[PDB]
Amino acid sequence: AQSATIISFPWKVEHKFKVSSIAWGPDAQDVTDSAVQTFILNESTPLDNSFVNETGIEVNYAYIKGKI
Amino acid sequence: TYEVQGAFYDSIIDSELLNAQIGINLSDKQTFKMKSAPRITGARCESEPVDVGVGAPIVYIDTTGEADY
Repeated sequence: AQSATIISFPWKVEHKFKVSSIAWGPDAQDVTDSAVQTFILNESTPLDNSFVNETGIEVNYAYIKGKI
Repeated sequence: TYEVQGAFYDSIIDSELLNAQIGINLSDKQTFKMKSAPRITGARCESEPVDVGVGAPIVYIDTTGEADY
């Protein structure tokens, strides 16, 4: 599908991302990689964010709290 | 390998003298070879070590005779 996901990404710590196009030949293979592209998630431009389900103990990177 | 002898004969010389082969002219000596029958010497299947997918398996059959069809 040309798209894979990391389900629990570290917060505020940047990362260098590379995607490899591994080929396959009859005897062996060979890989051509894309250029490095680093990115970090912050408070800017998330999407598909509808997982805010209150549970009474809301642990967050910005606060840990308990509410009724 | 056979040696063949050619000859002609007339009524002058009978079957008897033909058996004796005297007075009847004869050919020089020529020997001819019989081509051997088609002989198989090796049969074997082989291809490259298949990595993935469908690959052609070849058949190696070896013959050592002589013919034209």
